[PDB]
Amino acid sequence: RRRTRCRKCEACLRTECGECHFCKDMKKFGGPGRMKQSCIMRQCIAPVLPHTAVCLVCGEAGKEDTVEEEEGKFNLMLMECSICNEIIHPGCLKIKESEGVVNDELPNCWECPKCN
Ligand SMILES: [Zn+2]
Ligand SMILES: [Zn+2]
Ligand SMILES: [Zn+2]
Ligand SMILES: [Zn+2]
Repeated sequence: RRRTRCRKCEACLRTECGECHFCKDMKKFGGPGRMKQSCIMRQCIAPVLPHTAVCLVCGEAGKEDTVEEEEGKFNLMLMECSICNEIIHPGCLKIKESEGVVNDELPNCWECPKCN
């Protein structure tokens, strides 16, 4: 699934370099604006789900901030499966024979219980 830049990492915060083949193409640098790519120095390190992302079961967004207990917090996070690409709250899925495996390098990312 398509994701958006996090807007908080070194790459996202830094200004466009004005020198790479993509900056040179941008109108703001006097180019024709045909390639339409981002500056090569601004490739987000940890892209996040889009603001419209919701759980495929309950149709709600992340609610991890409303809960303080760690298990409950995790279960109200949106998690996207890296294998089947479903976005869900882990608490909206009950499976006996499997649990999911969280990926710590990307936000809201796991292999869900259906795929693991
Ligand atoms: Zn650039
Ligand atoms: Zn970023
Ligand atoms: Zn849900
Ligand atoms: Zn899955």
